[PDB]
Amino acid sequence: MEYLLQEYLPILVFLGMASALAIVLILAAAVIAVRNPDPEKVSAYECGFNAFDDARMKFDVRFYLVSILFIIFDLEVAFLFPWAVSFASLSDVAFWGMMVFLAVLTVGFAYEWKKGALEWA
Amino acid sequence: FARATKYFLMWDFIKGFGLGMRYFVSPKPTLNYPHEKGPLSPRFRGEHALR
Amino acid sequence: MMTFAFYLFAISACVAGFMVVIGRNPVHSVLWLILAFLSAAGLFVLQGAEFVAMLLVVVYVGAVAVLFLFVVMMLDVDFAELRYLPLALVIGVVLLAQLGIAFSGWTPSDQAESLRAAPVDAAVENTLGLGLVLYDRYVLMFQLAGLVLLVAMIGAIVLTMRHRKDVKRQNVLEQMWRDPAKTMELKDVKPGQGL
Amino acid sequence: MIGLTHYLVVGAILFVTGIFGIFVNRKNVIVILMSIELMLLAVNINFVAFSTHLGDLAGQVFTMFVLTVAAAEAAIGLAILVVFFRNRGTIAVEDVNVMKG
Amino acid sequence: MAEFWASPYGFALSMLLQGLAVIAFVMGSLIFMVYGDRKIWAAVQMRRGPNVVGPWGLLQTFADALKYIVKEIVIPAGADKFVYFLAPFLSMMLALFAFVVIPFDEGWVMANINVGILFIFAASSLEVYGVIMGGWASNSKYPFLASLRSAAQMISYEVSLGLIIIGIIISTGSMNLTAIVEAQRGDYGLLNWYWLPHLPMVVLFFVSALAECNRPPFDLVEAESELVAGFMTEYSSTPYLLFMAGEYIAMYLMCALLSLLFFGGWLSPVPFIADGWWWMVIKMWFWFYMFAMVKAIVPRYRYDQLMRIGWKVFLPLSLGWVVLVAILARYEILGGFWARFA
Amino acid sequence: MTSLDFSTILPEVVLAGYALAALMAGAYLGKDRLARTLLWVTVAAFLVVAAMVGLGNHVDGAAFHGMFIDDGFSRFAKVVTLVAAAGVLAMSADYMQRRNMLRFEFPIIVALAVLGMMFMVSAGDLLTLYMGLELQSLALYVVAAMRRDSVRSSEAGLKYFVLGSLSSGLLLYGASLVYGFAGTTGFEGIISTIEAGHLSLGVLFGLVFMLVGLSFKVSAVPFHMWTPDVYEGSPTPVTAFFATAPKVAAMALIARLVFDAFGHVIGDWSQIVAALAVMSMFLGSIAGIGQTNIKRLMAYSSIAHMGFALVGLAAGTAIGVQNMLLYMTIYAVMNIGTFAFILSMERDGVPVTDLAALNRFAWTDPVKALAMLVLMFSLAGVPPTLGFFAKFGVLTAAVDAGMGWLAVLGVIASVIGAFYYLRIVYYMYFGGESEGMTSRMGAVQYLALMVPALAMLVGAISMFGVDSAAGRAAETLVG
Ligand SMILES: [Ca+2]
Repeated sequence: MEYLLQEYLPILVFLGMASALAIVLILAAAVIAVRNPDPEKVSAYECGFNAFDDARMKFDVRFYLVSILFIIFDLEVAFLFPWAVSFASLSDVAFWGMMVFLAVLTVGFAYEWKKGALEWA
Repeated sequence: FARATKYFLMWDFIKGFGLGMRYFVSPKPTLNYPHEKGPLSPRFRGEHALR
Repeated sequence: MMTFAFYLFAISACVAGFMVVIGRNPVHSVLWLILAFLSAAGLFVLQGAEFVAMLLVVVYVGAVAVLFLFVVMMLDVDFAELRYLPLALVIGVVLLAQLGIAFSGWTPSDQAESLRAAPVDAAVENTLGLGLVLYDRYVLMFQLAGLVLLVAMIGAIVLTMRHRKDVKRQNVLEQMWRDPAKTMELKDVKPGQGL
Repeated sequence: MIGLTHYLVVGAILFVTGIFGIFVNRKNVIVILMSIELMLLAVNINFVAFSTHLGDLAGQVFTMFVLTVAAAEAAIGLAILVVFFRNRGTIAVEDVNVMKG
Repeated sequence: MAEFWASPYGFALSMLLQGLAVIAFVMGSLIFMVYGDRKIWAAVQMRRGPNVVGPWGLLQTFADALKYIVKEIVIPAGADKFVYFLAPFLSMMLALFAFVVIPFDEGWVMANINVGILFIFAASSLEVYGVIMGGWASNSKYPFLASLRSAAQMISYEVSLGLIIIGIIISTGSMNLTAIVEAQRGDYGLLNWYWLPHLPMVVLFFVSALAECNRPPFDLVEAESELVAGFMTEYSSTPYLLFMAGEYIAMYLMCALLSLLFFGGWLSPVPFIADGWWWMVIKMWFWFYMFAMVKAIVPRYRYDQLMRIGWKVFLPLSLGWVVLVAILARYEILGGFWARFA
Repeated sequence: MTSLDFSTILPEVVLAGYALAALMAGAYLGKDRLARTLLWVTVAAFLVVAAMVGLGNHVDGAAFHGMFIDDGFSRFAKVVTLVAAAGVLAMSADYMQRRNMLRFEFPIIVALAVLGMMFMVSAGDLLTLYMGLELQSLALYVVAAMRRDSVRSSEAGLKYFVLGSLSSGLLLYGASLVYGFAGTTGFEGIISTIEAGHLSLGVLFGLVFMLVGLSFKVSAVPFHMWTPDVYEGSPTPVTAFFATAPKVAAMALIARLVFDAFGHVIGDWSQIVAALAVMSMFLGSIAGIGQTNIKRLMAYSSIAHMGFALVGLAAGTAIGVQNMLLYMTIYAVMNIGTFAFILSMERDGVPVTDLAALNRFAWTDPVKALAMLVLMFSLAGVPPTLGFFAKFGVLTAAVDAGMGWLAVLGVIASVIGAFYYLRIVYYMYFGGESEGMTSRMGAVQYLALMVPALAMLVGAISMFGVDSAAGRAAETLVG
């Protein structure tokens, strides 16, 4: 397909080019700068005193519920992009069907808000 | 309500931006060290010397 | 070339998918998973399904990040040292072989062309084509999808919602209403006068 | 030359990989949720592959709805996992085992 | 040369040269962005800012860049070493990568794809993984805390980011970035640009852009006064340079999008001056100047307060706007002021 | 969507509208202070929607380019589902309040699950089948896990979600193969292409994947292992729901799929259904002997009974479908009666579920034990109970189709299964030393035991046209 070749192959080419530029910048210091590691240098930073522990412990995420609702809301908005692109050609059902779809969304959003699910645990 | 209206129109941010721009175009007191120096009074306590 | 593009995305997805399930590090599984979805999006573009290629990345970039949040929220206490695998690999190979044999002789029905509900038009861009059928011909499914998403909203809140009652909380609107003129005032304290 | 069989083979591999992840995992239920996502990704590869090679948009329409249910499934799957973690203190697969017989 | 430029090679060289043009512009602008950012804060702060390294300090960014190239790379003992180096790479690479679909003039675009808006969203959101993975892979507490804040930040500004621009797609009838610019062409210069019919979304997009770029008042993944350097605490030399480069490149992309979506891209504000890439660059640098001024005048939110803005302010407002715009466009209120499609 | 399309789906819109309005009413006007009121309005709504579906004049048709089928078969299934759902909610209302389990969202989640079931049985397209199935499945996972302080509720939801998602993935994979072969998702298009001379391995693989995915929802062996754990772990009101309404909807969906999409390859899928039915009947009967928890016993009872119902479908005839429909109707009535009694079981004010608690119950409450006796013999399939006539109908269909070997196996497994129903009767009437289980029943729960128990005998005299209604419904599907 021509559209693939003219428009999408440049994306693939530039993905490699931007990757090469980022990699060369990392390797620049890896090759030029002096490397002199010692146990104190490579230890974890906690403001001058040794860390109590590493960062591989459980940690309560007080916004966990909002993150679950983030997944749901992501899919709701996805249905709007083809609708917005097709807006000129929409039929009466196609137009008001979205309004019903968005009204059901707003009932869910009003339920979250009223329940208190948007306040952190 | 008056306070709620002003926050909706971002008045507190607009005032800050305007104040920032007034400082933006104003003279800078920065000294051009080492060409330009801070003021020293006769009483200034600096390096010791024997007279 | 199309051959090079296919195998780049095909090998990347299949290898990434394998690394998701056999690796021992759950955070590494998260990063393999996003590579699998990006590789599959590359395959979708090659076939001209660009909207679902881009939609897939948009959706699962956020969703995979949420998965990372739960991995670290419930991180096991044995991260440093994190079966019947032989028999399982045998059943997997058997199932994969059966599918390969079935796909060897794949041929659609000779009526498949005449039965297409939404034939593709070369002159119409993919996103416009989907929008012409998604909200009119499939309007019933469109509405049911909204209810499927609503059930997820209700369920998540019903199952998990709780709030600590022992921490300090502020009402943001009440914070913004605090009038400096009312909250601070000057006092004429006479000499020698205490509280 | 890349034809339909090429994409179906990729779909089959991802599908079997995702199924495999469910019944071999022992240590983490989140990785099972990832395997379910791999399994559904494999399905969408089939629907998109059949759609484009037939010249039909139904398979692409089907893919959008599979993503919708995948999102809803992940939300509910994580919510159910949250309540289990609170009740058990672990999310290891081998610990979802109190009921048996 | 005709026998050459038509071949696969002349086609392959054309893409590489086009790619170098984008890298040259974005990286060259990076020299003046870091300089200009610091000069603007200083001017608001009654001081000079960099003014000795080169004339008026104009070579300061070269000195900074070179200093990092000859600075030692320190690798934390407890860090996940592959993910540690992948995080800065993604941060810089993906921000630059998003510019492949940015048009600067009529026909001055490397990839003219139909879903350009969605591709921008895909690439910018994946860039956040550099911050999330950079913080977590360091395996120390301050970068770990910033890693969670980065995930919180994504949940805060992305939930309504799509809705904020859906109105512009409705008015345009396209996700092609060049199409959005052409929809803002008319006989009244800047009065045909989308900032006017979608004035509320300009504010909401600009604020969302600040959060997407980890910029004040939403500089929460660094937050010096709370987390020392946040996700970058354990990074040095060029790996650290890549995170800063990515931060400014992402900021520059938002400056491009603001100008493309709402201020007519390369179109002239006045009819009697010609359209061209100069107008695109002028608008991009005005919005960068707005980025710099905001850093100089605002304090920092708590990251739970950022989430309040996204879900309880921006989400209901953007959703309400989309419905309002759809009605106005559907019924061609004010003679298609919101219906720019043909 | 035309105005004729909208009229066809009006009962579904009415249910969906109620669920949305109920959600806002509960959120804004008291939350759990309305929980009791919302439960009873939902019961009325289920009955009102069933009246719309089942009463008046109906002319079979299709809506939305054939994606939604409104025929006598779908109307029979919807009515049983809605009435069974209404019964479960009504009989559980008092129990959930006493146990502090009645959230104002529980009635709404059940209503959206029933809405999904209504789209399942009227599916005329693969996408309609999927969206209806997934709306039901997602709602079922939630209520399985809704006892937040119970680790067993959490595990029941987790096992159901993971295995339900696996079955859904298999269903989708087969649905994708069927679409690729036929070029369409509509069943009228699919059936015309799937015929004797054109069955590649690919399309036969698709049928197997779809069948296995659906056979999970009726707990067919070996896609059954979720059922005992989920039945035990989930709240008893939620277990009673799983046992009655989803099984009816899922059984009708399988019949819809194999006749409206695979109706020209009956020979191919009849053998698979028969093999599922055999394994389910024997495992359910044999495994039930080893149960001491009454809720877990009902799961194996459920698996064995779905095996018998599949015998009618394995016949691949209009009579087989007619008798499968009657079987599911009688099975739902029996489970409503049984789970009404199980909910009432308690010692010292806490619910109890072990079988040993029934010892000598007949000498504690004579009328309740007599009702339980009729239900156990009805589940065992012993005359004169209406449960016997359910088995008689499916066995009639099997023999009528030249599958007497299946009927012989069916009756043999019935004998093994009869043991653990007889044992419950043994415990109640001449069991060992009693531990003081009491049956706490309000008026509604009490009628949920007696009326189904009476129906098992009164139904032996007259089925009141239900058998004739099932025959007309089966004809519209099979043709
Ligand atoms: Ca039929």
